[PDB]
Amino acid sequence: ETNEKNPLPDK
Amino acid sequence: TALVCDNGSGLVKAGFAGDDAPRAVFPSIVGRPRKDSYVGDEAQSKRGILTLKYPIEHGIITNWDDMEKIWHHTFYNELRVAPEEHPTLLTEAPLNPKANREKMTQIMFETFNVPAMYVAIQAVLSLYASGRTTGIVLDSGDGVTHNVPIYEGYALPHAIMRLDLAGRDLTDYLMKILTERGYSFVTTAEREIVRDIKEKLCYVALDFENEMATAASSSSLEKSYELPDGQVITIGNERFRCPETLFQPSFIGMESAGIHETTYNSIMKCDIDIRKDLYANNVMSGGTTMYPGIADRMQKEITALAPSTMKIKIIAPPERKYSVWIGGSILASLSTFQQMWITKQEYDEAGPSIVHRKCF
Amino acid sequence: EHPEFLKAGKEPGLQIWRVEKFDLVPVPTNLYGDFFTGDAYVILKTVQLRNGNLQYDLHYWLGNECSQDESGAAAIFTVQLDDYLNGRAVQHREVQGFESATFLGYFKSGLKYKKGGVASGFKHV
Ligand SMILES: Nc1ncnc2c1ncn2[C@@H]1O[C@H](COP(=O)(O)OP(=O)(O)OP(=O)(O)O)[C@@H](O)[C@H]1O
Ligand SMILES: [Ca+2]
Ligand SMILES: [Ca+2]
Ligand SMILES: [Ca+2]
Repeated sequence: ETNEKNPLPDK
Repeated sequence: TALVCDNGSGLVKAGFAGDDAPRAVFPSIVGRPRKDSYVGDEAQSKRGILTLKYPIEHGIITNWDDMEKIWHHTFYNELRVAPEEHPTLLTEAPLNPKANREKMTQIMFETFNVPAMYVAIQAVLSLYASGRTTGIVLDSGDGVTHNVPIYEGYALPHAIMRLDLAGRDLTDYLMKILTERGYSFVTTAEREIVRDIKEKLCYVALDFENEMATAASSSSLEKSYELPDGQVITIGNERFRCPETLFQPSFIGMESAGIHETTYNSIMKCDIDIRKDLYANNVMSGGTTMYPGIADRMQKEITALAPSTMKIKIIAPPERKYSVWIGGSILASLSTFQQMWITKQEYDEAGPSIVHRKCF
Repeated sequence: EHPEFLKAGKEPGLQIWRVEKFDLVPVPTNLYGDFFTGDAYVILKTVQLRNGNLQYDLHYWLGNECSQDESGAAAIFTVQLDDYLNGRAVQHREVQGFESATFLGYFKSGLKYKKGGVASGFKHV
């Protein structure tokens, strides 16, 4: 199970 | 068990040899407030207080103190290993400066105390992952695009083409033309939103001029994207205009030939006797080759450039964002690889220049 | 150093190995020509040249259902075998249903296929 740790910024 | 670390301009792909995929994929960024620093996903979320720096530019490591922080983060935070226990396969760009290879080797042995290490060329690993020893790789990531012709397992250095047009340039261009459409994408936080639009909505047109006329006489090529705040925005011809830049670099003021032309130029720098095998084995790798339609477009464009009797084949594996890593995972796992590592003992006796004799 | 490399290309003849979980494993001589389509194989044909030297052709055969680790390994083993033989081997990629006339000619009774093979060496993550 790959965890791509790259989340988008919120408001 | 051996570790595999594929360091890119935009993303680190890290994992264990013998796995079918990297365990960890995270941004190759170091953030500082101006806790001293933050690396990867932590640096991304805390960007309100942090200034971000990329230790790798156009595939080449240029900030070695920040690169050590990336590697520390990989070993301890992501893979959660003791480096001294694990042979470590690293990857490098084609034509990576000799002094860089040595520095990489020095850091692994002297800072991280690895028992063994190896450095492989990214494009070659990708070819291996496709089950080939001969072919031409189009590797396009976040920071750089290369054409790498390979014969019987080894790259042909004289024929390698570098193009400083890749994913980040495409993201910046999409920001520009979406701004022209009425929106306001300019800040670094907003860059990542546009990168997501690019990844979800963009595609390569089989015939560009025909697509422009379709988008002008229809709206069936238009899509909607929900911004973080909730604002739904529309994307029209920008969808295919963005990646078209790969084929027409004049779209961003570049004088360079597009990826189809560099592919042909690269093949033409090789011996006429191997070109047939090059044309029949065009392998795409890296995130920027992920656009729907790109393989079909490349097939069309190279057919138009090659002799009419040439068998042309574009290979575009679904897993090609991770092809480099997967090739490394396979390589490190082979029973025949045990003798190929540079050991700590070999490093103690020979110093960093051993990398030029043990690793092509 | 690998025991099968030491055996490779010593005399004229045909040598076949199967990729089995990241290793090169010799195929029993009685089973030559019966290929598992779920698998990948490395084939070395050694020919006696009149000049005293040996001629080498390395073929890596890829089954329609072989896993990525196996086709990847077969390709790499081929490169390594070639290097071990001083670069003198000519490498050939052979895909099921599309094999070269010369490859097919190695099997006097005719090459045949069967479904199945050894499991992938990959851990799924
Ligand atoms: N589906 C997609 N469509 C278009 N682009 C994508 C897609 N998925 C990822 N990308 C882009 O691919 C890039 C990341 O790919 P990759 O991990 O191969 O690059 P890298 O190794 O970090 O950079 P480089 O190889 O240039 O040093 C990013 O620019 C990202 O936006
Ligand atoms: Ca890369
Ligand atoms: Ca199998
Ligand atoms: Ca050879």
